[PDB]
Amino acid sequence: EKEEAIFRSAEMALVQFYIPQEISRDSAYTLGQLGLVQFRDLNSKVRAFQRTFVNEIRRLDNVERQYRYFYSLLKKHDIKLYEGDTDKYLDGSGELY
Amino acid sequence: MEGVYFNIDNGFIEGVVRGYRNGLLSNNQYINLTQCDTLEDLKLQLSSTDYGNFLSSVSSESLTTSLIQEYASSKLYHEFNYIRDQSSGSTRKFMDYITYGYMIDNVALMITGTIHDRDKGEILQRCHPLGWFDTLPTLSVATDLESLYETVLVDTPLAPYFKNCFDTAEELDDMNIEIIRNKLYKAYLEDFYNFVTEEIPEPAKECMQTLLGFEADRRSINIALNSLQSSDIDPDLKSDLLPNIGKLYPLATFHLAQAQDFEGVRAALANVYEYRGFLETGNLEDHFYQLEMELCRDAFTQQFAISTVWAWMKSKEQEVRNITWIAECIAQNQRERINNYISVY
Amino acid sequence: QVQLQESGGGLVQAGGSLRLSCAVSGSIFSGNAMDWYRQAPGKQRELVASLTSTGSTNYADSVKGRFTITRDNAKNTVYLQMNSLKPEDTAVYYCHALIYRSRLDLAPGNYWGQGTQVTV
Amino acid sequence: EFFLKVNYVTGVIARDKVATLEQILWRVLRGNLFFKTVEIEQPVYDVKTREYKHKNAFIVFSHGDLIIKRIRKIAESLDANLYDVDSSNEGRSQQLAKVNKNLSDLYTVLKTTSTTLES
Amino acid sequence: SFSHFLYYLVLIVVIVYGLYKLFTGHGSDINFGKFLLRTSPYMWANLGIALCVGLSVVGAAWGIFITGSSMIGAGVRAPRITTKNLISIIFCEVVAIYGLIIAIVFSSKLTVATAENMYSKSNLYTGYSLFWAGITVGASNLICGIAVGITGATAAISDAADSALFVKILVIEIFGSILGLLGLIVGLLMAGKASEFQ
Repeated sequence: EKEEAIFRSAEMALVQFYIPQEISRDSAYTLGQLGLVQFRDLNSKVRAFQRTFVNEIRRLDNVERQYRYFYSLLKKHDIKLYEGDTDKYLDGSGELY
Repeated sequence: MEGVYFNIDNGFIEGVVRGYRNGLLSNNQYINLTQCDTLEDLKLQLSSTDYGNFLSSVSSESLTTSLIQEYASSKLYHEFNYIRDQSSGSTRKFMDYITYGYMIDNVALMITGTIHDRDKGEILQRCHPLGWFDTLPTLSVATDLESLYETVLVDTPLAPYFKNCFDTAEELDDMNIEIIRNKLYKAYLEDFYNFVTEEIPEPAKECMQTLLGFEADRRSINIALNSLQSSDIDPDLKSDLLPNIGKLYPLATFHLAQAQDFEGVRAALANVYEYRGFLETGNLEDHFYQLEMELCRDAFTQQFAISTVWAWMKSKEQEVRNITWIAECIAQNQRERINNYISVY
Repeated sequence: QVQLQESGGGLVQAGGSLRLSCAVSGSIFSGNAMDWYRQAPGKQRELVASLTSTGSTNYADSVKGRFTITRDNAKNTVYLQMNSLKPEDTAVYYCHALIYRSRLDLAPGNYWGQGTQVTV
Repeated sequence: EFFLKVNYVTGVIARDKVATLEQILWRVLRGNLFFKTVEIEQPVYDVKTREYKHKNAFIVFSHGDLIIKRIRKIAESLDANLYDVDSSNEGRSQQLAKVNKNLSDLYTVLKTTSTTLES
Repeated sequence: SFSHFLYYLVLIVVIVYGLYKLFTGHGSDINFGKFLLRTSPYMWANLGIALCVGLSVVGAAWGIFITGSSMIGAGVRAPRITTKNLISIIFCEVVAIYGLIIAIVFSSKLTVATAENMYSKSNLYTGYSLFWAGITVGASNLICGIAVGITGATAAISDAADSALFVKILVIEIFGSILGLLGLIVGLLMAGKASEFQ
């Protein structure tokens, strides 16, 4: 049975994943959907600009800059933001999407 | 001892300022910056430091070694103004003295703009923002110092410093201005040193007397050398440039004022141990910065002493100058002297 | 950024002339003042001759009267020489340059050579 | 009667600086001063700043050419807008007639672009 | 300077008054002996109790804002310190209890004494004992609270740098807070042999 981990801390297990790269993006989403895992940093010694997926973060960071800019324009012209769907994908229920 | 009372009004400030001190770039961090390939990498690397996301509003294609200087400086000025806003009394009075020096620079920078007929809308983009005062752009209006004094500078807190400016000729050029520029500093430093002596508690009193003493010496050695640019500058003009508060005074300052050649200056400094080696070898500008940071580093060891504000300010000033030097090497794609920053921390 | 280095010197017999040179880089004679310093086996080092920006030339002529100065701004290098060398002249001779960087009275540009030995 | 006391300089200036302007002019004219100013009731946007501030009109009377030139430069060294107001009342009406047409016309251009942008 | 001038003036007046009574032969009229005997023993004891908790609270309050301001100051960048460093604040507040302890203990000795025995030897002894004992505890805790407060402030600033400093600089505080206890111990010794008023 699942432990009533209130008297003492829950018992952890260290797990190592052999992710095939072609599905690495796909599987990463499911782990984020389950929300059960906290990852170690196996490359802590590497400089920030040298980590292997830096370019993709640069692209998406640049998009977020533009989205922040749009939000500023909405505020300048005082057009109220739409009530977006919070439950678009069940919001962390532990179920795959 | 005064640390008993100091925290009544400054305890909050002393905490925040040392918060900034704990954010200064370390010797190791500069190396991690030095390894970057492009400014776009330098931005990403900096995000790991206490500078944070300050550049996140700048597009990749807009980065330049110029813009990085502007934004990095802007962060410092906002932090300085925040600290000033939370102060009062003698501490507020103390911080306002700091800005005097910068606005003295701005006044000189503004006036030469008129001598060379450049537009105010452009000059006001190069001014140092901490040296801002309401009437500053009005300096554009006239040429003679008398008019500028009567119509503007009488009102600013700089007014007392003009004791020796009106001896000017009736017509103004840039050379007169740099002489006037220095004359203002001499009065400013001597007044600032006097104010410290009267109103600042120990140990901050003795600490600031040391720091301002170094600045007086640094200006003295610069002026004693560069003044040889002209066919001549009279010794009784030089005596009006050299400030009285430095370690050099009066024993060495007299010789420097009297000196008419380099070897005279070198002989003059040979006697003062703190500077005995500065001219004999090595890069001069680095030595001044080297000693400046070592003094600030030592100043941080004291406690319950408002001089930490000055030590923090000068330290982060050099931090910006370190960043720009690295960025310039990165942008221009030359690296054989990228290491030459100065990092005491 | 300026690099100074000098050439010539070495061992030479007494009574002969001798010539020294000092290169300069990344800068121009405009705003330049430039010197030679001797340093004997006696530790102290001393000025012997100078080029001022205005073209005047200082000397230790009371003891180095036959040392001479040459202006080389047209070639942006240095060639300064001496006549009737004597055994007391054996010293490392350093060329020195002071650069009036700018109007702003910041710390000026200051540069030293590596020293050329002279033997008699 | 605003123009009671070309022989004058007129413009608009922010309230925080009208005192500075008046106080400086006292010395420039060595007390030979005829300064007048009027409040504007609403804040007005400085859209270059994306903020608004209170603004005041002002007028100063002077004849000297060099005096007028320096006054204009002083007024424009502070943030101010100076206008070529005609002296005669009919002249002001003539100028107002044109400005009224232009400004009324300009609203149409603003409306379409603003409509397009908000759309 | 105004206040310092008054200090010197008062001293001069005292000297003049003393010499006046002395030269005229009435020097014995400056009779500190009668003053100690004929003052009510309740005054000395009661001032001892009140000033004890009184000064002892100032010591805590002084220490509190010395450290508290720095914790809030340094904490703006490193909020982590706001709880780990709280121990140094405890040692400022604790000395207030040390004062309260003595006030409790001394309060047991206040009683209505019989008229003819008011100025008897035992009552006078208790009257003086509770005065100096209260002063000792109050002053010692005033001193102790200030020093601990100074130590707590700098400890917080060091913690904002690295905990490797905090765990070591905290030891400085121990040698401060012990003083408050030693003051309390001497306080209990002073009152140890004093009987309540009868």
